[PDB]
Amino acid sequence: PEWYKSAVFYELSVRTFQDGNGDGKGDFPGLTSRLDYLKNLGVDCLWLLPWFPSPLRDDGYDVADYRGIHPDLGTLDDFKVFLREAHARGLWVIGDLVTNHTSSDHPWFQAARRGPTLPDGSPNEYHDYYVWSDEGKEYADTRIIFTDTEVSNWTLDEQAGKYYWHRFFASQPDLNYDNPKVVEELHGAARFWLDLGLDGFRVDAVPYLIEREGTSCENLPETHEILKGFRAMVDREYPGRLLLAEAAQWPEEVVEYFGTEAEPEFHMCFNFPVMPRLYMSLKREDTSSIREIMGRLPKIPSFGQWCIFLRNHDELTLEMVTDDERAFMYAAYAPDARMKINVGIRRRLAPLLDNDRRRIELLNTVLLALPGSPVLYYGDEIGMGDDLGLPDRNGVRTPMQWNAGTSGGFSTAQPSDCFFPPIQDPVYGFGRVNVQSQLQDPSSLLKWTARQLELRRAHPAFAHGDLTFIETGNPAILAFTRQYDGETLLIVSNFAGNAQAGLLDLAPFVGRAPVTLSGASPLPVVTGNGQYPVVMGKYDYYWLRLNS
Amino acid sequence: PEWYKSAVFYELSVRTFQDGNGDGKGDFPGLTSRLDYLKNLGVDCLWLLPWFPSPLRDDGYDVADYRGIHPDLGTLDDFKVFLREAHARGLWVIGDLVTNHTSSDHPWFQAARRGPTLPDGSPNEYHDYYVWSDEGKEYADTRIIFTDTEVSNWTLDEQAGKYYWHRFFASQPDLNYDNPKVVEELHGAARFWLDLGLDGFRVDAVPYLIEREGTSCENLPETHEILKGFRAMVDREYPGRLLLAEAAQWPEEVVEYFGTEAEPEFHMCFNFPVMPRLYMSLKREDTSSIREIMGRLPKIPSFGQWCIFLRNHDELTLEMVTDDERAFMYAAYAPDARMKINVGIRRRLAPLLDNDRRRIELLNTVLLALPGSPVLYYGDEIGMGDDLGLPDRNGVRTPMQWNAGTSGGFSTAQPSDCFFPPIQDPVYGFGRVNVQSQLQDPSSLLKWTARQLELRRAHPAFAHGDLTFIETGNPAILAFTRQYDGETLLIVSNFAGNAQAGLLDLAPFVGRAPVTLSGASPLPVVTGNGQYPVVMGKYDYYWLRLNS
Ligand SMILES: [Ca+2]
Ligand SMILES: [Ca+2]
Ligand SMILES: [Mg+2]
Ligand SMILES: [Mg+2]
Repeated sequence: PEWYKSAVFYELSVRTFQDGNGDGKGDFPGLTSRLDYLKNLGVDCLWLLPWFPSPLRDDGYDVADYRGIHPDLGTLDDFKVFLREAHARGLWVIGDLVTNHTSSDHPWFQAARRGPTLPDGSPNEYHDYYVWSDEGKEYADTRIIFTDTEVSNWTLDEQAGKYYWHRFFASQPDLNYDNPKVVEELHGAARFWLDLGLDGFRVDAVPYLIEREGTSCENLPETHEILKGFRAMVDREYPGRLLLAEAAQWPEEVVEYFGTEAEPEFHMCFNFPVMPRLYMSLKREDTSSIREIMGRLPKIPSFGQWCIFLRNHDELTLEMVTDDERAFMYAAYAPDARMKINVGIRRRLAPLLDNDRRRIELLNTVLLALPGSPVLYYGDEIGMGDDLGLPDRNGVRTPMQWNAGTSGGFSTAQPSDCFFPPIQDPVYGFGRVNVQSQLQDPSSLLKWTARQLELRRAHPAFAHGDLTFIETGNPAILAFTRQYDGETLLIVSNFAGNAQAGLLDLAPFVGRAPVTLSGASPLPVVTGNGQYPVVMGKYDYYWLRLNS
Repeated sequence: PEWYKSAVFYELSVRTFQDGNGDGKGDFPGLTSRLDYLKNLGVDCLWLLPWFPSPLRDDGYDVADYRGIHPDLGTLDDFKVFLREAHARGLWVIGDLVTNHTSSDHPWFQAARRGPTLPDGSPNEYHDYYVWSDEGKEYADTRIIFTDTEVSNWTLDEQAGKYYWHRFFASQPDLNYDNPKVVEELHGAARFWLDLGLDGFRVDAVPYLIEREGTSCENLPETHEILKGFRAMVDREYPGRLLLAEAAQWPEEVVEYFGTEAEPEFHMCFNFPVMPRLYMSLKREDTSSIREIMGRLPKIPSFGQWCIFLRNHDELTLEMVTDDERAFMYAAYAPDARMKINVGIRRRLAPLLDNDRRRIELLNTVLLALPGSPVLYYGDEIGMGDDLGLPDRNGVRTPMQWNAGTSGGFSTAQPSDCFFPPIQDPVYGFGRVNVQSQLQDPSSLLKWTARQLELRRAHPAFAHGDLTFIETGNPAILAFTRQYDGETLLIVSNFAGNAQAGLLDLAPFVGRAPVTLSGASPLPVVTGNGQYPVVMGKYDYYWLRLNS
């Protein structure tokens, strides 16, 4: 199978991982100096947030130059050294390709805003790189994504005297994919990095490329067409590289981003649909929403693999759940107003779960056991918290906590000189939560996570198996099998905070002998009608093999 | 009904708990400021280590004055205010009555060593307070308790020109209980504290009062007779006060220390027999030793209550297990030979259990679920570590860790000026393990402990019920009922580190449903032959009641 199917991904922000030069900003030399940590954790692929020059109004997702390294992060040479060192350790690396929009500081937009013709009457070739309007009335009733900042998807530019489209901040003007030149520019950006040996891209905001009058301006066939263009380019010119889509949409919309066997699109898509139902099922002590949303996911192509995740650098998005699920989620996971942003919840995993290690482990087990390749958000493996005093979504992007020394080991500069301040509170601060402590503590979360990955790695059915949900007679207990190449796994998870009984329907496995993956402790052989009783402790996870 | 049967005890050392004035030494005004913490935790009775003037060669168990407060700890006025403040909050307080021996700095012994006659020719009345010998040849083949330090139970006093007896350090000369004045002096010392309102005593080293030639000089009938005299004195003069015995002896010798209905002795005795079997069963993944040692304990009198404990200010003693068991325990729990002392292991609870919170909870639940009144060792409720850099047993006696401030909040004195240095290592240090963190952390060990005590408190069967072991079909799974006043609890505990299947013998409860004590979730009703299948995750504890 393709490499990305067997990978474990790790998401990090270079500016926030390791400062290698004392200026309070993370950088590539710093990242390079920490690759053994990632190697030894059990990670195979690093996904780096945007590393491009940018005034950072959306933390680098406002790109000013696609073919450069932001000066905070070092130089292109540093980037090539990093990539060489990552590759030498068996780490693949993917970048973040921001296709839908650029910074307003990008030279193209600086050019475009002069208007349709240059001062001397000549056509301004860059004007058409962006999406302009006389009165900002096209595409009405299309949704606003950054609901807490933007009141419209059109903003008046003072210099051009016309409106320009933007699905995100006003400082992120949308690119005009009806202009063939724009398409070519982004194929070119992609080539630049793939020519350096980058293993692929996470592609940002894929559903919003094309706008059409009388549509939602999301998931349009025309957008898919373009994305297939990217795939074909990579298949012809860079065989084996990964395209991974950020498509935060309903199940049936998301699965379209894989394309077809005849017309391939992405290799991978994040499982956005399952992610909120994990947190919901935990609070409701009822896992039906997980089965229901997985059941709405169509079959994907041969080459396709889901990318499973718990959290990421953004808020926990609630955009694609119902109004009642959303309200439930806010009540359960955002009791203070400042915890919410833009139709979502800007908190880290450990805080979301009351720092309850039994729950954190539970959800990580499900992360690793569902069909796909999992992605860890940096620092969740040590139980980092958040800083909701920081604006926007920056409170989940505080510096990695390496040790208890100056600024959590992130930098030799003092905390208050760090790009974002390293967490110091009594619960989650680097005094208490840091890699070094957890390397010495035999029972740490760091250790637990590396061990759980090693356990996953010893059973390829987690990465490659099919999935079948098993009836349990108790909504609190989730059970499924993963089968691949002669091994059947049975995964049984209790989402309730107290002990629970179930009656598993193991009819198809009469005469099979369940044993724990860890140590092969035997459970009773399945007999009779195969209705198999279980009890589980609070937040328990049973990882089993059904010997044939 | 008697208060001590319903109490949760907490063992602490005043010198090591809270320093109020900043000299590096814990004191009474300091302890007084922390009474709300102990109350809120769910503690009812404080047992304080010896608070008496002493040169501290055995950390205060070498008493130089039975009727004062050691200057380190404040004044007798401080003690009274402390006692008033504890009672004001509905706490009980017991002290540590050191009956077997005094410090060699005690004036009695300073007098005694001058010999039978004073310089004025008069007889020396203090000489017979201690146990003298011309050649130290009596009582040979008595066990030496401090095996790592002492070569003999006799030591030649150079002034007296004679040998004196000591079961502990040579600086702890044994008192002569065949002298009736000695008995009266210790009745008087007891009176002194009981008249101030002290609620009782923990009585130190009770098996060793009387020596007799041709015996082991432990547990002799004459020693029990003396102890019965303390009980009579208390029952007549101070009804309701507690006498708790430290007798580290085999089951049938320990039970002797309760006395009988007709001839009462101690109200409570520490359950030394079960303590080492908890740890051994965890590492063996086999609980049969717990059932065997509990089964070997005779019924105790009506007024009697066991005091159950996991650890204390001493080493985990292995003196009263078999050679095979001892070798097993050393291998499992003393990987470094420095961790051994006096036929036991000088480590704290959390380190012993590899800081595994799942195991720490399991053993704590077992401690709370077995018959008796539990005693918690200060700092175990936050997961304190140990410091083997300190001599003797002092490595488990480091200052309590309140916050991440100056010396873990124990003192404004620097760590190196504290009586014992606060732990500062990366795993257990005060930056990582402290009260204030755990008060803010919704899922801390501290909160967990408070909540589990609350749960225990809501079910009087734990404090007062009978006990009946239940067949499980799996030695890893321990199961028992506790029955009292119309309620039957069912407590099931997995001592293995992976999932285990069981088949519980619940034939006596066909037609009843087990339900969780926590959150009232019912489990399937018992039916048919009452053989009840369970599965348990690693180190799970199921606290259930059996409904009608
Ligand atoms: Ca667009
Ligand atoms: Ca004696
Ligand atoms: Mg830097
Ligand atoms: Mg002091």
